[PDB]
Amino acid sequence: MKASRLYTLVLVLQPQRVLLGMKKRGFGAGRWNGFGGKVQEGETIEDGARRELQEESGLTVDALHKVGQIVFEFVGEPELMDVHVFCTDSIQGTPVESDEMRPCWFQLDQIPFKDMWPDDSYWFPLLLQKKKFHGYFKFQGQDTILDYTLREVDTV
Ligand SMILES: Nc1[nH]c(=O)nc2c1ncn2[C@H]1C[C@H](O)[C@@H](COP(=O)(O)O)O1
Ligand SMILES: [Mn+2]
Ligand SMILES: [Mn+2]
Ligand SMILES: [Mn+2]
Repeated sequence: MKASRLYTLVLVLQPQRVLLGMKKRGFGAGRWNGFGGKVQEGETIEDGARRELQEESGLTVDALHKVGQIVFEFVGEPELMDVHVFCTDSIQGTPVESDEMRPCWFQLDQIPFKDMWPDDSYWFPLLLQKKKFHGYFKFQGQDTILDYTLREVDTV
């Protein structure tokens, strides 16, 4: 049994495009990803997701909907990353570059999978189909999956 730390991941998914951020520094730098980060003490997971979306993309939203949960394990790290995944189609304002992220829209036939975390190739398609999911991925380093599980669920 391991301990796990809570993180959020937020996808702004519209009918024909999705907003991703190019991670400019830190964990997973150089990859397009959803917006998010560690949940802080006192806030709900959803509100932590809203906070990180605002900080990293400039977008304020009143609500997010939970679409999945993914646990990440890295060789040599005893702590698991428990990532709660949220979506919304409804945004106010324009995305703004932050120190952490450069936001960019992608058409839904141009999802940049080769420049995203490898796990996204497995669970992102479920997100696009408006399905809910639970996943687990064990990584050697940043590039290599050694074991994983992915399951569609009716309730996250
Ligand atoms: N394997 C992975 N696939 C993915 O799509 N996002 C990941 C990830 N591993 C971590 N993340 C996300 C979760 C958080 O939004 C963020 C890690 O927290 P910060 O580096 O503090 O933003 O990266
Ligand atoms: Mn952050
Ligand atoms: Mn943070
Ligand atoms: Mn972050």
